[PDB]
Amino acid sequence: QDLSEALKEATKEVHIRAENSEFMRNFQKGQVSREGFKLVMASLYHIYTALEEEIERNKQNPVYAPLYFPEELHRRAALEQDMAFWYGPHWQEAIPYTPATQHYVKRLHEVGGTHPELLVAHAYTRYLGDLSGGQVLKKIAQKAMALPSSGEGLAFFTFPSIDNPTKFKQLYRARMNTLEMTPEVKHRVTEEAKTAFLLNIELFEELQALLT
Ligand code: HEM
Repeated sequence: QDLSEALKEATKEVHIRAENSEFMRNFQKGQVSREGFKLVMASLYHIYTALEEEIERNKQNPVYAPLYFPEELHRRAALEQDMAFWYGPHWQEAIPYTPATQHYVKRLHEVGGTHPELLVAHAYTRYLGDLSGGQVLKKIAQKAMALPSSGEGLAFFTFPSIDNPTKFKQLYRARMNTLEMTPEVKHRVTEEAKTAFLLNIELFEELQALLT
């Protein structure tokens, strides 16, 4: 079974629970406010920063290299623009760093530093989600908070180097299937992807609580 297929099959159930988490439900209903949005984007700032830092550390490692797409996918620079937009010039010392965010970041560094062969599970989970559900949330965000079509405040949800996200995802799935793969690695990779989803679910539950 191809890795791409193994991953989709392995995370399809937790994906359902993830997109139906309270925070995402309210978001999809359009009940998302500036406070909540700023909180989740700041958290994403930390997460992608850690993720992309580990990607750089392993860009030349064969167990990840085929998926090294900084120009097309990386979100840190975009998140930094969004942070300046929502938090101002000194967003650096203004943004929050929640426990659930720290937990996620912690795992990202363990993987990147000790289990680089599992890093693909974390890139897959975040990036392909960004190119799928994230695009739907983008429209909802714009309508709900009156964000300009010009993109300010939503740079994270914008991929200027990707013309067709659908075609890109196809490319990415096929590229995932070129990675050296053994039963041991395939099993663990799909397992780490489920973990990635859970870390996300826990972030949402934490953020939802903080808002209430
Ligand atoms: C906001 C609610 C969400 C919606 C509306 C949504 C919807 C979708 C849709 C329509 C697809 C299928 C696209 C395709 O086959 O190319 C998809 C794929 C995916 N989503 Fe979500 N999603 C949501 C939340 C999430 C979250 C929270 C994550 C994890 C951070 C996530 C990660 C993924 C991944 C990894 C894929 C690619 C699966 C694959 O083709 O292998 N999604 N999503």
